Amino acid sequence: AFIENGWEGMIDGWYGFRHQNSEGTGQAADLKSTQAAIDQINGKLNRVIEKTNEKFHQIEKEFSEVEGRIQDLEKYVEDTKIDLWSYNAELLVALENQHTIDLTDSEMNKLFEKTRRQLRENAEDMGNGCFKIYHKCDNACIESIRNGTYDHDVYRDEALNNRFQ
Amino acid sequence: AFIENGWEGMIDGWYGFRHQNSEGTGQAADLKSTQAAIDQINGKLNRVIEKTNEKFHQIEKEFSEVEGRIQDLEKYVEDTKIDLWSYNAELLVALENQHTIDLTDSEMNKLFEKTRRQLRENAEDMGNGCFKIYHKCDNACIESIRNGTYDHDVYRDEALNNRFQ
Amino acid sequence: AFIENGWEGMIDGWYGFRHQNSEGTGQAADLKSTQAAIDQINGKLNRVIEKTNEKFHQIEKEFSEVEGRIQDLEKYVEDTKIDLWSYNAELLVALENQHTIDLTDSEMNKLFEKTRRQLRENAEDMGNGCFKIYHKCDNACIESIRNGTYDHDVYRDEALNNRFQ
Amino acid sequence: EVQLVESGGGLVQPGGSLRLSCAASGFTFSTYNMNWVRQAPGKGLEWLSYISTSSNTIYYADSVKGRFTISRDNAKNSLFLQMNSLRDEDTAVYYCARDRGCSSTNCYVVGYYFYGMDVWGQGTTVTVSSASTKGPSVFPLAPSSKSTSGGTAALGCLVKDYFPEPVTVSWNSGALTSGVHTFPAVLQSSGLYSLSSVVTVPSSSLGTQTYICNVNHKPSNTKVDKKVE
Amino acid sequence: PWVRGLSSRISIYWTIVKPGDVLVINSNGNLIAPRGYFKMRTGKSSIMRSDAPID
Repeated sequence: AFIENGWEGMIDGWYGFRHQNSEGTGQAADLKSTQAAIDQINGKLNRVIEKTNEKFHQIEKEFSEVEGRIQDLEKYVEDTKIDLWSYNAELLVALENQHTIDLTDSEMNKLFEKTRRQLRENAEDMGNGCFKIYHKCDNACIESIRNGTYDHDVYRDEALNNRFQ
Repeated sequence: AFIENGWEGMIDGWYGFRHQNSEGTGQAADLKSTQAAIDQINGKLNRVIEKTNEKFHQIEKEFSEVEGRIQDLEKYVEDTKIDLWSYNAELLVALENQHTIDLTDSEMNKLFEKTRRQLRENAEDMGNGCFKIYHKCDNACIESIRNGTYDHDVYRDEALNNRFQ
Repeated sequence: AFIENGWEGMIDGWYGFRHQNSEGTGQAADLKSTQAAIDQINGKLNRVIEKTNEKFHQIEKEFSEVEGRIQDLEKYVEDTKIDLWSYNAELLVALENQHTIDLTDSEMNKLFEKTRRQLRENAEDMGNGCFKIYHKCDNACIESIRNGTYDHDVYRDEALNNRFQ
Repeated sequence: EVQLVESGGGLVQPGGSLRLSCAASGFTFSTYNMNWVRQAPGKGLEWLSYISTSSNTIYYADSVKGRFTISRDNAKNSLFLQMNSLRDEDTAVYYCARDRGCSSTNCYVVGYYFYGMDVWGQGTTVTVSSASTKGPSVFPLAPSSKSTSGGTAALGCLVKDYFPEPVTVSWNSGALTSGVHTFPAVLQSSGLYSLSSVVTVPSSSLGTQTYICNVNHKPSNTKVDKKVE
Repeated sequence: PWVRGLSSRISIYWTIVKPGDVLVINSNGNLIAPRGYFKMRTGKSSIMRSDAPID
């Protein structure tokens, strides 16, 4: 949110591309940037939701008979460590959701950098997350930038005659 | 800090632009990027300074008569949760001030991206946060990029004759 | 990790440049971006490892004679603040290591922005962290961009005749 | 627990058609990706195809060339590996594997095949040959004294021109097991397998101990016993 | 007070004996003698009040 809208029809990955040429249209998920993002997402899960439990003998936290100072001492520590774990839950999970939007923005920025390092003199941005290719780009040309095997010196003489002209 | 200096005379917003053309000079606050930044700034305030209080019955924290082990338990209990709240104060507010500088850098980066997605073949950067417009830009042209209604294909044939020439 | 590989022979700084021209090759550490990064790195150390200790009278944490409820209260009290300090250790140091990779990425992004604000019409990127200079750049030209004293209007007419041609 | 059970194997002629299966249990089949990796005899592993949970991203190997078809069904939690235009080179043992998905211990968000396949099944034997079921032909071997100072003599039996593999070959119905070496079957010019089995015995028990090489074949019910003397 | 028909009660107090110690119990009245002891094992066990059935 400068992406105007995503893609609802692409259900085979978190990221991808939408090609459009003379051979038709379609959507294809990027196998490089999607897998590189789940390793950062699932790495945040298994260090929080897995192997973070404590197995030990606790004490009585709820009492029916009011004794006095002995129950008033343990009630103040129990209400603190519940609120301290609740404050840490509002500190971790709210920052983990904040970092995940920054992670998807950084994975989009790395995808814009991987596409930007191959389309300097060959294409330009449009403003809605799309690149305006100034040369002929077939389905093999789309998969070259998707797999990271695109060549800049091959399509240099073709797109420069239509970029500034 | 690559902005060399800000603007002290602009007191009607956190961000803005400083135009300079044949019709005079002046400063004008951007209504888009400033309001989008306060929603991130004030969202950090109301979840910390508001509705974060606890209303419950506490215990005695200061004693004049030294009893012994019963007072020594609650003294180590109270001094820990004060230091735990002080450590969380040095963890939250120091990171909230750290993220705010990163937020104003990201809001400047989004402002540089919104200006960069409309001034590719029309202007270039200067190095001090200013853009060198290679075409005629009146006061209506300044408000077009400020409100996000600037057109790239209109001023394309005018600025390209003076950018690389 | 889009830098393909670093420099093992450069042991006089965290960052730097590797020049290659007709006068030979070599490595030289940048005095500007390295010192600006240690102020952010060492500033993270002295507020954590220095002046963060507490000098006060604690209570007995290990017992040989099992008394009962008086020892069962302080056992659940001590095991909580040990686990709370251990959870904060997994919250601080894991985020400090996460921010340091983002700090070195931001210091590389500021180094790419400082080099990018002087090599717009003079050079282009290559894709592995290197810039392709389209003009004659001697050892004085390397030190001009290293110290930030590089001029864009001087080498503008020389590199533009070989960039798009 | 997580376990993959394969089915659809058997004996077929070169040029037929089959449909393998990959029964999954213990996990959600609609969230993990599947593939098709075989193991050729005498060669290494070879990846053939790959499918996703959305059934839109289907890849094939260079040796497939559209001759195979891979499908799946979330209602039955199994695969549909269609085998068309087979030859003698495709005679191997097929396996189905589950992708890992992530680089952590437990992948709560399943990704792709970029971090190996930690789940493998038992597999089924698919033999592609035009030869029918034929009983084995047992040929004895006459021993002789070779080692003068040691005093040892080797003897065995030759199992040739049988189909299909394998044949459990023992000595004296399992009584003689010490020193018995079992050789793997090799392909002949006619396409039928052939192996052998020997047993290290001293030369003093040649004319006294009776060595009966027992040959038993399961699908043909052929039991030919030849005395080795 | 009248609890289960009777109007008398008994206070319960425990004594943990270490290995190497000798337990000496001397009294002149109202003494209840133990018939055994328990092993103080070290584990991760605890107690929990609940009303849910066991499946």
